[PDB]
Amino acid sequence: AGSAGCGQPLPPSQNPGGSSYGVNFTLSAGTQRFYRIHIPSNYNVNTPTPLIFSFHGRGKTAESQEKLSQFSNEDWNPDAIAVYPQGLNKEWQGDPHSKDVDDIAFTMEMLDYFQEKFCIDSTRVYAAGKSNGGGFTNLLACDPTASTRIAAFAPVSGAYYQDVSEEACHPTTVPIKCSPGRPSIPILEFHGTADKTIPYGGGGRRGECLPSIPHFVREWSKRLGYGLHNTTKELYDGNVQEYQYGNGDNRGIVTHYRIGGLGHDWPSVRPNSDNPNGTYLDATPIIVKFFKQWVLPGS
Ligand SMILES: *[C@@H]1O[C@H](CO)[C@@H](O)[C@H](O)[C@H]1NC(C)=O
Ligand SMILES: *[C@@H]1O[C@H](CO)[C@@H](O)[C@H](O)[C@H]1NC(C)=O
Ligand SMILES: *[C@@H]1O[C@H](CO)[C@@H](O)[C@H](O)[C@H]1NC(C)=O
Ligand SMILES: [K+]
Repeated sequence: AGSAGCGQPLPPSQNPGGSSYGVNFTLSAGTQRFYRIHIPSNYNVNTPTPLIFSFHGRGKTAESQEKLSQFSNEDWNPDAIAVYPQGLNKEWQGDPHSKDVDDIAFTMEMLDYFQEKFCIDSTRVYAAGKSNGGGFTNLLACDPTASTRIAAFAPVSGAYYQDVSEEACHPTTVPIKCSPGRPSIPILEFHGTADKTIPYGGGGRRGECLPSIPHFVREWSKRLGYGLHNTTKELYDGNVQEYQYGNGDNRGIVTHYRIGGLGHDWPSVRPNSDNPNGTYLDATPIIVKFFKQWVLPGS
């Protein structure tokens, strides 16, 4: 359904296309937050419009995450409003350093604002993120309320920190704290095998515990009721494996791209702020296609 903002003109300072706008936004409980919003050039106030949240890595900004993730590039994302929120202290809820910052409330209040002021398709609200932002994407998927409002989730090199000491950290078996509020949560996860910051194999980090990425992906396939069975595809001369979980009916509802030799990088063929060399594929068009595949079901 199109939101309450359908028929409302854009804020007086905004018009479609061009550069993203920086906006200060004060949450109900009084914390002033910040986001950048990119309005697609084809925006129409009467047309229910999809929306993508894109969350930066630790130590990064909304501005750098816009350039990194390319959701404002209309060659790759012609139709969706792109929103780049700023994390307090350049980090997100879920990081070992983040204390009593409710970024889930920030995201839910932002979405309520966008529904009020824009023509939002509430069946096509999405979240993606790099590293700490990818961890935060997973926390939205794992939140009883946020999981029912956001259609699909694309953590890239995400940091799924569990409150377990390095010494007690068993990355293949560590419980992953998660309470999705509906079945069939769509998860698209990209990870490099040579990631030193958020290792593919997980393990102790900064005093806490990261799961292995296969464990992360398997717990998503399992908790949604689809067991451990995958299909595998070889891509780019076998340098990339694509794993798709689900049955014949929902094949891919959980998908993982394993990128051989890739470090802690948003995948791009061209150089980006993360990686000067480029890799085999662009993650962003795959994410946009995944979002298109998986809308929020009625009820
Ligand atoms: C947002 O709020 C901060 C804090 O007062 C201010 O310095 C900044 O210029 C404001 N930015 C915008 C875009 O309104
Ligand atoms: C997919 O299944 C095969 C066994 O069929 C397994 O060896 C592989 O590790 C699985 N992929 C992931 C990401 O767990
Ligand atoms: C990028 O490629 C260069 C060679 O052109 C290589 O020496 C370097 O280690 C690569 N990776 C990074 C992260 O700079
Ligand atoms: K390259």
